[PDB]
Amino acid sequence: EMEKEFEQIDKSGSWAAIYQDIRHEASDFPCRVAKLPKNKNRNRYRDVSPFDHSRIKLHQEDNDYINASLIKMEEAQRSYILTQGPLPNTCGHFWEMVWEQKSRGVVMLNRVMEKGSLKCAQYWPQKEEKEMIFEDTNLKLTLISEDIKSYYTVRQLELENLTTQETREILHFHYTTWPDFGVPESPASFLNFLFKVRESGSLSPEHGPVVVHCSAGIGRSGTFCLADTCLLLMDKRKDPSSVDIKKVLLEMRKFRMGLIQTADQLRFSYLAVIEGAKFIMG
Repeated sequence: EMEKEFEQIDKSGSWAAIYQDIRHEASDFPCRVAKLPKNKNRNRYRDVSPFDHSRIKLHQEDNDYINASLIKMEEAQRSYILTQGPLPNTCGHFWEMVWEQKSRGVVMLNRVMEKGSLKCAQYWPQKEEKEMIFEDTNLKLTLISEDIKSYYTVRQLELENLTTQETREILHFHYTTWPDFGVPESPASFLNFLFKVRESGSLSPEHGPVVVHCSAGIGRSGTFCLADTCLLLMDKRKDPSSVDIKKVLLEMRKFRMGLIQTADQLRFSYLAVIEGAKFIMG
């Protein structure tokens, strides 16, 4: 069982050891497009790049680059686009991707400012009467409504393709209580947040892949995607106890590097799955 394994690891404080084995086994693929000089300003971190084989391509003849990866979980029947928190100059690209990929939901796992510095650009409008226009990608974004709760905020946004005048409703799920350091004390709120995203249909097949991001779009974002898939798999399989989180994570790392940045995040993922399994079933 998973929970049984969990307790073993704590007993012997092997979290760092286990997490390191995952890192050593993790896939490695080229990221040539990401490294081209013309894309230097499109990357937030020099050590966080999308693999060429699974990168999202913007539908423009000029430069189709954006630091984002498509994570396709064949068995779970679920896909996610993991991306970095957009930059002052890639906000238009960010929404171009949301539009072209036909996404329904945007999942944000960080705050614009953390530990005193900017961890992501203010890419969405904060006031209904102050809409945003991205001239480079000819997109218009309008805050339609907002619902602030204790642990997260859900925003209703309208994205318009000014070229065609077509519009779409985009749901912004913003987890606002992730601690500055470490991980959450309890996976409880994180899990409710996840179910709230599910309940909205943003993760369902009738829509394009949900767009998930934090700062680098690999640590916290990894936690979200890993938890969701594992839980989903425990629902499909005849034998739910066969879901191996370390295996699932390795499968995900074939599509984007460094998903799950610390042993604390790994342990936290186990917690969320184990805890999420008890409510989802018991």
